[PDB]
Amino acid sequence: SAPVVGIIMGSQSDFETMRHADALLTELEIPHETLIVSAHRTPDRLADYARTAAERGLNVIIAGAGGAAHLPGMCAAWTRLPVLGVPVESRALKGMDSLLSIVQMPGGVPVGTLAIGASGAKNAALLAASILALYNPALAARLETFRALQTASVPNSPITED
Amino acid sequence: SAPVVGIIMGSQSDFETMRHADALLTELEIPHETLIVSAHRTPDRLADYARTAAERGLNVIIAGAGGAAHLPGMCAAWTRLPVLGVPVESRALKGMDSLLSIVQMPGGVPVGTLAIGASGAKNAALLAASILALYNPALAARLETFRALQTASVPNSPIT
Amino acid sequence: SAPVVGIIMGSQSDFETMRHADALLTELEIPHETLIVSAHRTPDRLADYARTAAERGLNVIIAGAGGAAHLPGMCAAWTRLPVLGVPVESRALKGMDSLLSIVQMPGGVPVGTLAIGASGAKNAALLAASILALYNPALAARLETFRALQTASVPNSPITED
Amino acid sequence: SAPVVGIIMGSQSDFETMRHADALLTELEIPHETLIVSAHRTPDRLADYARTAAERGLNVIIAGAGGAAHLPGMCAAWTRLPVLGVPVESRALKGMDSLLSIVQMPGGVPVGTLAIGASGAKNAALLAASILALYNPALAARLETFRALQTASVPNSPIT
Amino acid sequence: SAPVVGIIMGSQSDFETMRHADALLTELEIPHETLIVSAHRTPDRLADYARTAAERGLNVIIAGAGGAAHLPGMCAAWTRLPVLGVPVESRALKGMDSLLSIVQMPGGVPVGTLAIGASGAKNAALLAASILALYNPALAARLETFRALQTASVPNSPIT
Amino acid sequence: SAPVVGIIMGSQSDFETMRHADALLTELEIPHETLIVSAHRTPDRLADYARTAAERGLNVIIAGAGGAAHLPGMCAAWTRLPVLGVPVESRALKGMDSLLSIVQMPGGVPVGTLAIGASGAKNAALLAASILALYNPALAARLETFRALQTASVPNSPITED
Amino acid sequence: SAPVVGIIMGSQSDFETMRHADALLTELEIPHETLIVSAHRTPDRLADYARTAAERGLNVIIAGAGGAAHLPGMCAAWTRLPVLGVPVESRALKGMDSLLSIVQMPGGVPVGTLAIGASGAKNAALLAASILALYNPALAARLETFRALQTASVPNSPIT
Amino acid sequence: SAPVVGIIMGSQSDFETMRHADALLTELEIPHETLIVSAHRTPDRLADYARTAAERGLNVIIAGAGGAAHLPGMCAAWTRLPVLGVPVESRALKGMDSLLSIVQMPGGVPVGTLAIGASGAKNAALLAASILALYNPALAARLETFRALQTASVPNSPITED
Ligand SMILES: [K+]
Ligand SMILES: [K+]
Ligand SMILES: [K+]
Ligand SMILES: [K+]
Repeated sequence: SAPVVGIIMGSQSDFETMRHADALLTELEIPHETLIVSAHRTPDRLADYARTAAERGLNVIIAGAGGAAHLPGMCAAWTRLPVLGVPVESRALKGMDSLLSIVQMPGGVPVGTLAIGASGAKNAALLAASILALYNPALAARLETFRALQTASVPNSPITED
Repeated sequence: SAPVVGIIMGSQSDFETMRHADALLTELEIPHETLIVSAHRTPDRLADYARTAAERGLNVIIAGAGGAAHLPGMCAAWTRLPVLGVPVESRALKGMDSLLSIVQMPGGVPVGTLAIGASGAKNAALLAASILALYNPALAARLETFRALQTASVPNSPIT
Repeated sequence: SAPVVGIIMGSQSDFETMRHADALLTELEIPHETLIVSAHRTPDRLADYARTAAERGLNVIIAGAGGAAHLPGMCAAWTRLPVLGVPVESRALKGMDSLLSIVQMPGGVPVGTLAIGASGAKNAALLAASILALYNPALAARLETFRALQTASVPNSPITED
Repeated sequence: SAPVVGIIMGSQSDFETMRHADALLTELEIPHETLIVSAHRTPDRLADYARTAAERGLNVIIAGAGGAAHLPGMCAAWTRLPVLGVPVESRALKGMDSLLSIVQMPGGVPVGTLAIGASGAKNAALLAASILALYNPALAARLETFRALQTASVPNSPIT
Repeated sequence: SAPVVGIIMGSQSDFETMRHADALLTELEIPHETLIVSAHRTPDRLADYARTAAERGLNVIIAGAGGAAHLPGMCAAWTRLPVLGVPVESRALKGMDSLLSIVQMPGGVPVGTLAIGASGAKNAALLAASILALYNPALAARLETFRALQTASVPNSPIT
Repeated sequence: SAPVVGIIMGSQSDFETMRHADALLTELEIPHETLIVSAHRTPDRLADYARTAAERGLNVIIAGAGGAAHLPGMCAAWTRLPVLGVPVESRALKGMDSLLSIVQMPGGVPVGTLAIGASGAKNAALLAASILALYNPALAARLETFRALQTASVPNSPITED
Repeated sequence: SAPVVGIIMGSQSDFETMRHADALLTELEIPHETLIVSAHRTPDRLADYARTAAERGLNVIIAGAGGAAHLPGMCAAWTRLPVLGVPVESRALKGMDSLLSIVQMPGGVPVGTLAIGASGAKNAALLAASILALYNPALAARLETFRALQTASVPNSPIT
Repeated sequence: SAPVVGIIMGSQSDFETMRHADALLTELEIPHETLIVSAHRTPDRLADYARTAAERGLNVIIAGAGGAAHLPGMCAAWTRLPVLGVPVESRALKGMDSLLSIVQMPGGVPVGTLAIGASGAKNAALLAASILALYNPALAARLETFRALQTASVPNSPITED
């Protein structure tokens, strides 16, 4: 089945984070593609991918990058699709550089930004699912089940151990 | 003409920022409601608003707050709708507290976070529009017009 | 005996921190309950717990959370009891996100915030004890003994070792 | 009508912030004293104030300071009473220095810390009130009225 | 008199900062062009500008932007010319977002980053001049004069 | 011989840092005492130590603390002697809390602050030595020798190894 | 009446801060010189100043600078005298850049660092005085008077 | 062949970072010298090195330092050559101190600053190469080849592994 979400990331290194987005889309049965696109090393690839995303039938782009993280923003510059950004944790600044480079977009070109790291990747997939669920009742039901199970799995008290 | 986006904000003071979201939705002719809901002062109002949002026909919630900014996250806790969060600039820490308290949601309950301040308010509206445009071709066309005009309007050189 | 302090936390993971609060209340012989309550995954549980805390005889709530840490603040929104907040250390931002999400409450709804991590948990228990000691002379004496022993246990000079 | 809360602050300049605590205690009719005590300029004054607080009948101390803000912590070192700390906004670092020097108390000597600035001053007073309300039913009722009015007073929508 | 340095900036508002680079290049009589190019609003303009820079005879690009400041980095992605980046002071975060989004380029695509604000704009021009001076002896002499006057002009003591 | 520098620290834990100050004073043959004094757990000890320091013949106090680091500042509040502060690296905030708590003293009560961690401890000893060398020619000569050897020990180029 | 403290600063603009050090030394009747020395614009002036300081009879150097603040550290590199550093508040980063570039000296070359801004300038003068007081009993007495008046002058309560 | 780039660093410790600059210049066949120069421990060496750099035929200086990182700026104060600065990652503050000490030069004396750590060192070499390539067609061709290979080496999708 044809992809409706594209997960893009700057590097193989970033996949340790972005694989969490990929897994969650698979769990919710959302067709997607998962690709490497570097804003700095493959800028013409990025332009083409973003320019053509909507005509290819994509509905949401999830983009992950670290450091001077320009991939999500430049993607948004070239597509009218919703673009969700995942800051990848960086070695020295622990993703603070990633976060600010993604979230602080000037008015006019949005990127919906999620938490630094694996939590953010998981939540980008879930936010993408929330978007798609607006027009897909089967998926809406899967997402409601996911959230109900999440709630039901929280115990009343902690386990005490050594 | 029932609302499809809800703009909610913690206080009247936040409206100096969130009015930019309200203005953009109006510009793109997206039916919406603009309300005050405080996570800390009106928590029952928040719970009811978020719980009933989907059945009332809302598709996106835009939530703005400053300081220990809990409104977007708590909204997302009660609805499966996409929730977009706008950090309002705070007096002392200039919205860094707002930003971290909104964006750093643990896995399972997302908030799509935009920039601190007026830029983020405008972008929350535009992100909401981009979501709605997936299903609404007339809106998609207006959004493409908006983006085309934004691009075309940038001057080539600065003025004295 | 019926609890007079409730220790609540967002997750089992948080208990590695919050167990220090639990231990100190036990040392000072303060009856308490220790529970998991997630602001984001069990919001209706949180509302109910906080709403009913005072009628159940609780006097102080100690709440610990990390990241976008909303549990202490939302608890305070629903109870007139004193709520003390413990920022749990987070992976990327080392509890700076936890700290700011808890301490920066707007005027009207307070959370008394303690240090990031285990120190904060211990001190939340001690601050809770200070509050209860205002009306409980036996406990006041135990707390004064605790503080006196603390002072007396500080040596005059350090040990030099390899 | 002997004081049950002590509001202390490092300097006259801090009163622009700590007056909000003073005002709230007066509003709730909580007997209190409002004083200047500097950890660095009047350390003996501080030691004596903190040492004698409990025997004078104080139940809570609210301490505000800015910069390398040591007043709350040093107060807590000398008394078993609950000490609440208000970080005063500083000129250069906007109270981030105040905040860290107050909140990061090592285990054994607590300070319950509130937000930077006027919000924190108000909340220190309200937290003091919530502590006193545990033992004082008339005050508990006034506090519940305060919170009910705060909640009810939030408008439903913003104004132009 | 074809330009050998390109000063580009994200918006008209950035010119309040980047005019200091423009002024310095004029002072040193370095032929240049001063343009607006937005990474986010005019990405195709940016790609074309950067792609063609070397063949048009540019030797250095000075790029200024604020916020999520992507203009310098994306320019460097499309050209082998040296790209110098000026973080423009932003409203909320005072250019800390600008700084990190420009300087933290991963290995393979460099941007030489200067200070936040007007100091950085001036220094980008001077760094461009120091690069051009390697090949242009008349310019090298003017640059040495500039530096000599800067050094000699510092007073020995302050004024009341 | 009677001490002319006092090295004080909040805890045994802090000695892993402050031992570097102790070692350097010993290397430069400066008599000193090395003590534990906690601002928060032994406040009366601190008051007495600082109050009496000058009459005891101390010339400089080096104080090290971490977290909400109040020891150097409260020492300075009670003595007219020069007080030098060493921020001890803290677990979560890596000494940023220590640094700001020490260096940001209001005008009127100074603390000369050195770098976070072991570098700061070493430099507090060296700054203390610089102060004492103003009136002690033998020590001035030892300090000049120390600085000359430091300079002479810097090689011209690095070693390349795996 | 030859100077025993040297106050040096990077620029005329820094004097708005460093004048507070100058004023305090005058108040305590400590002979001093107040000069501009720029690490970046007058590096040879700096090297000569620091190299000759001890033989000219200076006992303490107070050095103030902002931004990438190198003046105190480079002074300490050339003299065995105690060097005290005052971070001057910078426009964008409010002296956080000043602070880190001064305080974070690696082991072997110390700078005693004071607070950002005017507080630090005053405290650098007072720390210099406390150093000189070790050898000068008349000055020690004036310093004790200064501290006694500072302590005694703190009011007991704030004013409306 | 005579050096046209000088790589200088404050310490042997810094070479773990700066060796990446050295390697890249060697890969692009740019003659260079690699030296230790400490701003704080060998200030007269720094003055001389910077003063004489241009007359010796150097075209670019790459300077790396950590902490209170003054080496690049003081080098720039003494030479009209382009000076590129590499912030070395520091223990407590993870190079934030290094970064601000290097990049925040006042107008009049520039340092072109690169990323914290090894990325920055590599990019300082590449920026130096970009500068030299303006007047050296052989090198310009090597640099274009380097960038083309970089682009061509980016795969289209990530590898999934345990
Ligand atoms: K269970
Ligand atoms: K002992
Ligand atoms: K050697
Ligand atoms: K491949």
